[PDB]
Amino acid sequence: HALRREQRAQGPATIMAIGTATPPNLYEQSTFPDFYFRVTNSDDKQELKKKFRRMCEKTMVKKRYLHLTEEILKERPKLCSYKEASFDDRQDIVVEEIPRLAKEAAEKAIKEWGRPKSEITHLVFCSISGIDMPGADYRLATLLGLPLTVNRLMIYSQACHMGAAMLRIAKDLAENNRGARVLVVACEITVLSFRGPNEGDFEALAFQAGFGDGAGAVVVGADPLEGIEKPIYEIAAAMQETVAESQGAVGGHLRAFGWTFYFLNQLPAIIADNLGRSLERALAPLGVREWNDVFWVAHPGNWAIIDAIEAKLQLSPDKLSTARHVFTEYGNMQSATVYFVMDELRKRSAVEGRSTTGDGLQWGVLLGFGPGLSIETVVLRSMPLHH
Amino acid sequence: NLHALRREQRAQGPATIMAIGTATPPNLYEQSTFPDFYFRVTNSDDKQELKKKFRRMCEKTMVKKRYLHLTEEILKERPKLCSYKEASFDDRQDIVVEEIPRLAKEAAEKAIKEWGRPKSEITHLVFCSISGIDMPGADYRLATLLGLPLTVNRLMIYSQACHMGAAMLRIAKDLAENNRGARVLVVACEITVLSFRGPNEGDFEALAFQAGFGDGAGAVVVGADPLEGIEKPIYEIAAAMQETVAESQGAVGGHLRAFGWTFYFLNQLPAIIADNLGRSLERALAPLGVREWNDVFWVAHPGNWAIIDAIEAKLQLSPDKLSTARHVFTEYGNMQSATVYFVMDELRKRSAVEGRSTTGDGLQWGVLLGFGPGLSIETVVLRSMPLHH
Repeated sequence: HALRREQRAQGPATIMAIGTATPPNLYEQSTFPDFYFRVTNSDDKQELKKKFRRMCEKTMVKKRYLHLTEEILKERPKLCSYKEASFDDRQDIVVEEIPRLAKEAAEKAIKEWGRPKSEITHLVFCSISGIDMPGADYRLATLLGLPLTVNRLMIYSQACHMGAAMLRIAKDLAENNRGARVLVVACEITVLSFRGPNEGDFEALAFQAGFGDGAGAVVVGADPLEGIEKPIYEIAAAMQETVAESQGAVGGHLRAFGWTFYFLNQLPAIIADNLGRSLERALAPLGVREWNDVFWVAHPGNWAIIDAIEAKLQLSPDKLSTARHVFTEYGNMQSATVYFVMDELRKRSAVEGRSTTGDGLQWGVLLGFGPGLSIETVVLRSMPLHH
Repeated sequence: NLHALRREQRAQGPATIMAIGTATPPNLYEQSTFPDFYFRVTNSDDKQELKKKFRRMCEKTMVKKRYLHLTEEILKERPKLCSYKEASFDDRQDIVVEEIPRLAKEAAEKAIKEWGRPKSEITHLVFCSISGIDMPGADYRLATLLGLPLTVNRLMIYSQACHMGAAMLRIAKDLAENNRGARVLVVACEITVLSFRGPNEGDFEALAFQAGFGDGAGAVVVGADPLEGIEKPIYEIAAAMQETVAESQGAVGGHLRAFGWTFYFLNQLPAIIADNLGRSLERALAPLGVREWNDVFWVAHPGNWAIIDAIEAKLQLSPDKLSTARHVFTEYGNMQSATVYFVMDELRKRSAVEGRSTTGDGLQWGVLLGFGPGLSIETVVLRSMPLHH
């Protein structure tokens, strides 16, 4: 009780710095149909290819970054098989690369933060990929040269919503421990889900057109040091809820051939139509009355999803413009994406001369969604911009 | 403003463990006759000098009993499961995705029944397993089978090894402490379907995991600010921390491949664990000014007989201190992250039956210990609670 009051922080969790990274291989969406069909030896599937081209154009993605190259596909051709065993080839890659790519985003965040690594007390790290013991948390802590006493937590194989969920965890770690400085990191590399095309599974090609790679990192803490730590946002509330009877709406299976993902065509409608209950619970206490009263850091998912959310909530096009930019310029980087959107929102706020880091509004929602259906709402307070 | 609201949101006291339930699969595997069954069913009867090496292993493990989801009939339906290093992942995944959540349901139901409050009052779920990876997760499946509210904040932690049972306490501590009214369902479930396989002579390590490892689940409910007269704390979480021993990633670990999980270890793993406890125990027990290691009680993840022996021998603990770890490891084997919950359950049960003054065998402070790959040391400090008889 007396111990309890002393060992705990006083104020809200704060996002103090944001870093992002991608692999160095640019893949342009306009020539991706050509690369994909040539290197998976599928040039005799011209009708499927032409269909692939149309799908690519409609994804509205311009570029993605992938760790995978033609070199890697020639050296381990089982990565190309659509349903033969290829798990070992995939594991060899992700167990190594998931921590390396994470490091890039972590370093950049830690640099903006401007404090000694020795002052990090916790690391919370998520990825779909790179399962091994010890795990990717261990490897990442080690690459960065974190102190050995750092509390590490790895969250494997949760999908797109995990980015937001990490904020939910970081909130409690930062707030309940005086002095805690949490390194939060999302990294995804599509090597476990990449595969050649199948003429009887045209829809599943949506994951070959839509997913890219990337890592996002932040430093979260309560009680910012005056004149040394400048908060970008305050986490005011963070929560999750599950949509009844929507397990079949989106998800996947980890099998001998790697990850396969599935979705229903109505997934945009399903997400859009079930957001209102969540956001109500999160924002009514603040007395906001219009969805356009708050700023939005949305995980895109895909263009249809952004669309259906924009239509259902009646959002002016500025609200999700940041989700759209990031998605068009990088694709869906699963759990990482929302950090890119975050980063893009606070930079634009500064460049466009806005009063806050949330585009001039006080309150925001950071939104993640994934298999469940799972909705992660994280309520942000913006911080003043002094131009 | 948000300093104001901050005060309204947060809890007041320490996180407390409020209930503990445990469960196993229905299938009894006696260790005296396990070599028989394990050679019969893996079609390895036409080998005989290995058969005697293994009976000798099973004898030295000190395990009497384990419970496995696996049966002979399942191995008949899915022969690849008995293969040494052939691809078997699909079969293994078919079972774990389905069964991990079902076994965790049982432990959780038990905890919730001891607790005796409605499921609607559960606000978080933290759930770990080596196994059962699907999207949505095992966490989603358990939530649904239990009928938890849709608004429950879930967290699944896959594929961390044995120390994860203790690490969850470290997380639930912060969830319970930072939220007024938070009630956190903490569950651990392990089923060795992914690791079970037949023998190879050029491999001793694998052989140990066919002998030492068992199935089971544990569940506790964690909350701060207990409702007076309704919630009865068994322990208070005072502190929880993690430490990694330098240059020891090779001491114990594992790999997830198309043949399932493979686990390695160095023979000196007992020495390694015991020689590196002092640092953790200092940062943990010095604030309380503890004189002798024998002054606190111990809820230690057993791991194996040698490990228990190394710890007792290094900290000069009297036999009573780890006798609960020994009992669980003897009657259940090593259930990875779940084991420590069976150990906690044992200590508090005996404490009651034997007439003790507290839930920690009569003592005030105690340490709960997890270890696994890293090397990772999980240290949770427990304050026991009075036993009114």
